[PDB]
Amino acid sequence: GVQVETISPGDGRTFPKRGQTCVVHYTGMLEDGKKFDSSRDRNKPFKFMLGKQEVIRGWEEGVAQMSVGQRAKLTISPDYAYGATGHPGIIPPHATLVFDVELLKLE
Amino acid sequence: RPVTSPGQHLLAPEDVVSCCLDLSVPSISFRINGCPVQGVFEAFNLDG
Amino acid sequence: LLLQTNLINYVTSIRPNIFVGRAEGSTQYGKWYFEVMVDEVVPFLTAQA
Repeated sequence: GVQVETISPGDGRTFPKRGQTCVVHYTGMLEDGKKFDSSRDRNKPFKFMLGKQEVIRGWEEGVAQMSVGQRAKLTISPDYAYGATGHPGIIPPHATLVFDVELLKLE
Repeated sequence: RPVTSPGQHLLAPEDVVSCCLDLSVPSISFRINGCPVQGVFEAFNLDG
Repeated sequence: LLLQTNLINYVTSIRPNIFVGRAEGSTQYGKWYFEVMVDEVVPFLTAQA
């Protein structure tokens, strides 16, 4: 399950569409609060296309609900996330994921 | 601990936070831009 | 097990010189009110919010 809570509002009209590239800044934490990823440390926005399946199910659906300029917290269950096998070294098995995502623009 | 207010958002410009302290209860309450914050601290220590 | 490292911002606290409390026989009023108005906030000046 994807669970979205607005940290800061966006425009409220412009929402991602399939085949539309989404540009985000994100910070990733496990449910316990440990951080495993952040685009800001790399100082480079992360770009992904919708419906393509580059990113996990949770990102797809959650960013689908967001708006341009919107900042949100996304809680993703393992089944939408990497799940039982996990991401070796980075993410343990059966890990709920917390993400802080700012949807900068659509291109 | 998440707390519910109208128009929830992290503190932004042009935002006014009203803080009220009642030492009798004791209780601490908040209002955001004139709107109640649906959460309160209470039953805390009064040693200082 | 292993020690963890990350970059964090410094944080500072500022107070007025108002001190209120409650004690038996105190000459001091219990209920108090103040406000804080935000003028300018940069969400991400660094990677950390």
